[PDB]
Amino acid sequence: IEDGINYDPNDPTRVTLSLYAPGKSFVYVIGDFTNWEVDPAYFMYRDAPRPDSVHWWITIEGLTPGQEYAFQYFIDGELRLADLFAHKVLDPWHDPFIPSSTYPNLKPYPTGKTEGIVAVLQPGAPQYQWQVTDFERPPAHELVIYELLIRDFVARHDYVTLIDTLDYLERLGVNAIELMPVAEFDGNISWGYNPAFHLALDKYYGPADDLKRFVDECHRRGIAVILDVVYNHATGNSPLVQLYGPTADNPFINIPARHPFNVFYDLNHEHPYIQYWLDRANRYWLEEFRVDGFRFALSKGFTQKYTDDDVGAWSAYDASRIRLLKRMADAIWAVDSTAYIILEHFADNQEEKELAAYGQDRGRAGMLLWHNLNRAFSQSVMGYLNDPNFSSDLTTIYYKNRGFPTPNLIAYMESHDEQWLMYRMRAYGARQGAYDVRSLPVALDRMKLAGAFFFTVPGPKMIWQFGELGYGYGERGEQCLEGTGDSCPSIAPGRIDPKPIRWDYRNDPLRMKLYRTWAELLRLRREHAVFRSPETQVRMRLQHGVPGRWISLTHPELSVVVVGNFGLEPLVVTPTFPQTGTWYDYFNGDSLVVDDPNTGIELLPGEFRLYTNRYVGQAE
Ligand SMILES: OC[C@H]1O[C@H](O[C@H]2[C@H](O)[C@@H](O)[C@@H](OC[C@H]3O[C@H](O[C@H]4[C@H](O)[C@@H](O)[C@H](O)O[C@@H]4CO)[C@H](O)[C@@H](O)[C@@H]3O[C@H]3O[C@H](CO)[C@@H](O)[C@H](O)[C@H]3O)O[C@@H]2CO)[C@H](O)[C@@H](O)[C@@H]1O
Ligand SMILES: OC[C@H]1O[C@H](O[C@H]2[C@H](O)[C@@H](O)[C@@H](O[C@H]3[C@H](O)[C@@H](O)[C@@H](O)O[C@@H]3CO)O[C@@H]2CO)[C@H](O)[C@@H](O)[C@@H]1O
Ligand SMILES: [Ca+2]
Ligand SMILES: [Mn+2]
Repeated sequence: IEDGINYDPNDPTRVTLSLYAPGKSFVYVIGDFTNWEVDPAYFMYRDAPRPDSVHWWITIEGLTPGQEYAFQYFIDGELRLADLFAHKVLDPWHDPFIPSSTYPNLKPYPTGKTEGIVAVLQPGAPQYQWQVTDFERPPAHELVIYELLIRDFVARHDYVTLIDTLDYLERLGVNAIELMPVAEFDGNISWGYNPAFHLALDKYYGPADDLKRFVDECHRRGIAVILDVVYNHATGNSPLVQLYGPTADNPFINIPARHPFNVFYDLNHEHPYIQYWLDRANRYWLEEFRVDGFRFALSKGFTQKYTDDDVGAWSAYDASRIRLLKRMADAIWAVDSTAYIILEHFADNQEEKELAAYGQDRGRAGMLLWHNLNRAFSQSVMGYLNDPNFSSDLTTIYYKNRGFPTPNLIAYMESHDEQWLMYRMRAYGARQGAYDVRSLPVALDRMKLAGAFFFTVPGPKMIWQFGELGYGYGERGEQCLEGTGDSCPSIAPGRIDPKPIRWDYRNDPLRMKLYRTWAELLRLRREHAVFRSPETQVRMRLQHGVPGRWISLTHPELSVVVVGNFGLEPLVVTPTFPQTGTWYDYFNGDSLVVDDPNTGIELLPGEFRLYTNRYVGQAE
């Protein structure tokens, strides 16, 4: 028996319920099967081998196979608690706003019979029949991740509609989709970082069997699914907060929070029960939904070290935090030894290297770390390469330039937390004579240039929905993310508010040229190990204040030189080619004779070229 809702795989008429709650006096289960009455038949047993090891349990018999039943734990005659480990809840405040087209035949809340969120159990639930048997998840260091917010990716905000986008995403060339948080969050409209029931699937994105269908369809196409998951904190509607209240006596939480950038109730990751709950949650999402791994939101928050409001002190090497993340990783990898462990960390490099290295001596991939290059790419595509406050240096895109021995950094130009590059170019872009980065066609060309200096570099990569169509700025500047330092127009939505959905951008040939350029770069990357391999030898000229930029890659199967003009006027850019001879322009189909490794190439502002040391075809 574990805490939560324990089905009997051989008896669909019963369930065993178990709650961890030291310090309580008595518990009744109330629910549909008690007619929401307090009944002595539903008085829970107290199992208390030690005062800090108290579990309340009962076996409920005589249920109808396949029927849903709402229930709560009614504790001490004063607290009505939905199970911490519920996989579905009914929310009386927000469920009325979920269309039947989003969640067909949604069980009505027991209005007037109880109050607060209720848990749902369903013995003998019909089982989704998984179709894909032989899916091989991409190597962790080869991930090309599409970060997706279901709320703002499709107007219907649901799993069944996501399935209809997979031809578009597969053609773009990503090999993983990262869903922003799908676990039950307060309300319906959210980015998802207000989790209430961390093992329940939020019903506003549709039923669980539709997420299973989505994962199965991704797997059919060779695409992994990563879940963004939020374990730093819990809202006031979490049973971790409600069981003892937001009080000094609640051992699960920290008030005040132990570190900066906390929201809601900071959790105590040193508490053995929080470790149990975390492990249960990671195991559940892997086992039930067959997802390929997790992006751990605010993993730097997994510590009891007190740094108050000191971000520098928080980001410093924290041995306690490293222990807790290795402990969590051991439990994940005991469930599934190749599950992705992705940290949204932003700790000092000493700590990040140690987390990346963990398990590699035992055949594990190590942990992957978010690597934010939004500001450096922003400066680079805006055409401001000499700002003393905002570096344009892209050198650290390659893992060895960040001091890492292995490709465990997920670089991104964009994430849901960062400004759109297209906003920055259209809002602030540089100009010289006739060349204006604020002009939409010029800005789209600079995103092609940015892609050529991003998708070509070994190690995993992430892109944020619709960057490939030039999302940002929009009609008048409304496509602007608040809270990045930029003063968004008055017409922009709030940072966390719904953003415009613009699939009509597929009908703009200029925006589709950007999509097709990124798709062609990702096809090159898929087809040629040079772009992906930890054995690739990399040289680069991506420094701050250098407009004439280049990357060289050498590998046994292919050598590559990427050249780009991040300036505002025509420029001769002189890469060091790794070998003399004839090189082949992949996009333009022409040749380049290199008889001096230092060969100058005149480029228009915003232009890139990609050369290979042998003919490998042409962009379509
Ligand atoms: O209540 C009405 C509002 O509800 C919704 O808003 C939600 C929001 O969608 C949800 O994410 C959550 O916001 C918390 C913070 O989320 C983000 O930060 C996370 C990062 O994006 C993520 O990458 C990282 O891993 O984790 C971060 C959280 O630790 C935003 O960047 C923050 O701005 C959000 O904070 C805001 O809310 C908090 C707490 O309420 C507030 O203290 C903070 O100062 C704010 O800055 O919770 C929100 C509800 O509170 C809906 O989306 C809104 O449109 C609606 O008005
Ligand atoms: O005024 C001359 C000024 O030009 C250049 O500065 C540019 C910045 O480099 C660039 O980031 C952008 O600044 C915006 C920030 O990105 C944004 O986050 C917010 O802070 O608003 C800024 C615009 O006000 O654009 C400016 C040019 O306007 C150059 O690099 C500077 O050295 C120089 O002083
Ligand atoms: Ca919800
Ligand atoms: Mn924390």
